[PDB]
Amino acid sequence: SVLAAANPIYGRYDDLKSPGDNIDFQTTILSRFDMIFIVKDDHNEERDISIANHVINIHTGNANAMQNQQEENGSEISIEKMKRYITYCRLKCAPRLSPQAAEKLSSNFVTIRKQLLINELESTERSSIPITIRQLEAIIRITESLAKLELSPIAQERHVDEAIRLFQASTMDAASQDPIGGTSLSEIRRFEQELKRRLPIGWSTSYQTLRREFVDTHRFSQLALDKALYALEKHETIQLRHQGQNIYRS
Amino acid sequence: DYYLFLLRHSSLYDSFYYSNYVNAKLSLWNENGKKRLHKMFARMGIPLSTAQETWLYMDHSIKRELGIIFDKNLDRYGLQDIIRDGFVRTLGYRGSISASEFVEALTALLEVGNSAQKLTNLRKRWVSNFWLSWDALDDRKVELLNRGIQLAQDLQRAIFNTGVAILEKKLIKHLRIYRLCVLQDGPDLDLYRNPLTLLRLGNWLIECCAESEDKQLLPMVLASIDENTDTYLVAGLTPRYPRGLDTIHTKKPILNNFSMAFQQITAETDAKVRIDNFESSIIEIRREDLSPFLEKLTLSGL
Repeated sequence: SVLAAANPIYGRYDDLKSPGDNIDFQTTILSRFDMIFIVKDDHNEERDISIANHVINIHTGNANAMQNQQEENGSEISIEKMKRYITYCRLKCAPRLSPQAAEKLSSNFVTIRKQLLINELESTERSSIPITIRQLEAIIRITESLAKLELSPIAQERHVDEAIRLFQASTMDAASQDPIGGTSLSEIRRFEQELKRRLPIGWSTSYQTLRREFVDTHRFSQLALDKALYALEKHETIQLRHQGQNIYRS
Repeated sequence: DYYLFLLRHSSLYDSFYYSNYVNAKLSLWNENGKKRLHKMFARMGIPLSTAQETWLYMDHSIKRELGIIFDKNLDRYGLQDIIRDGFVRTLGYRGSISASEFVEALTALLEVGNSAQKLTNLRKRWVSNFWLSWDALDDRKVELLNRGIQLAQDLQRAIFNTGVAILEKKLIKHLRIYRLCVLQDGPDLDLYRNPLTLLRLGNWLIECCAESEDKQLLPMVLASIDENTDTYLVAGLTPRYPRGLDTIHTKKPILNNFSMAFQQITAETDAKVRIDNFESSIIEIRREDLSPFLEKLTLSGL
């Protein structure tokens, strides 16, 4: 098994730049890998306070005590016992799938393939991270490895759901992250004037009525949703509440 | 036998290094002590690499002539009070154990093994440790004694590491009547919730203080912190004469008035203490209540 560490071009990911030219790996090499994690740095000062406290405590003056308690209350195990356990599990168990799990895997693969096609059709360029049959095999192997932890002869839905969650994380973090990459913008200005003109601060309108009127005009349905969620992302004066029906203007 | 720390179970170098009497007499907490120890070893003639081996594999000839080596070399450094007579027990092919080593193993196994609710949990842990130590007595168990010996080594290492820091920091405040030191902050302070461990630390500190040129015999007060309970554990310690003293100045052993002082202060002032330990000189006091109390003890007739 290969565990590789790499840095994107220009150091930091530079999210404002397109995802296509932040990674220099070809399509062929990325296909063999099946868990691509993009760890980005963030600043909110609460995680920063937590990390600063963690490192300051982990300085050897204090940690040498606390970790000991982790082996006294049974919250963690030592490294050599883990090595013995992993070699034992590798020698003994080899799980297998079930038809319900196979159906769930097939449905999930079709869903992600269709979502990839939608993102490619909107973006109008080839995706820098592909989805192929290798990914289906990868998810199958993840489910089997999860079932291998408990020495279960048969893999069931309890492991498949967690494997699907892990794949969803590793997919939505890297491949389907900002596919738009930032009719053109002439409509974008045209819409934003109409909402200010027709919808004052503090009032609200139904989603269906706005969609109806703007499909009746030249706007159509596809253009509305994208900048609707954009203005929501701006969050300066547009808020969602009460499911996807109440368009509140903050 | 000698006043040495686990001589037959640790290397001779560590045996000299961790011995309380040797530490007091040679000041091993700074570098001059280590230089004097190396001079000692070189003049005795044991190689530094040889002296750092297990007592089992240590050279047979030197093990045989160690008595003569000590007799001829210890006089200059003034450690001729380290040699004494002790009891050794041997059973078949198991090995040899001395009374001092066995009691240190027992003490350490008592120390380490395995608000009000947490105090009760600590007390039940202590009684469980007592039962495990009791079980360790019989001759049919030796994995319950090797573990005790290794734990004794670890605890002595920790005590030495804390005492050297205390002596560096000079936390021992010299008042007019009694010395005082408080372990406000540091590493591994959770170990000192045990009164017997605190007494061990205080014994080492009082030996170090006695082995000095000061001509004042003053009681010592030692306190610790238990951040979970926010309480100070205060233990009063009696002064001790040097071990190398005649019997004429031993008309009466030094008494302990700390129990009387604590009971009088608590009966005349509504302090938030808990005096329940069988040792009448050990009390638990509040973090906010320590100081006023202290001044009271300063102003009360001891």
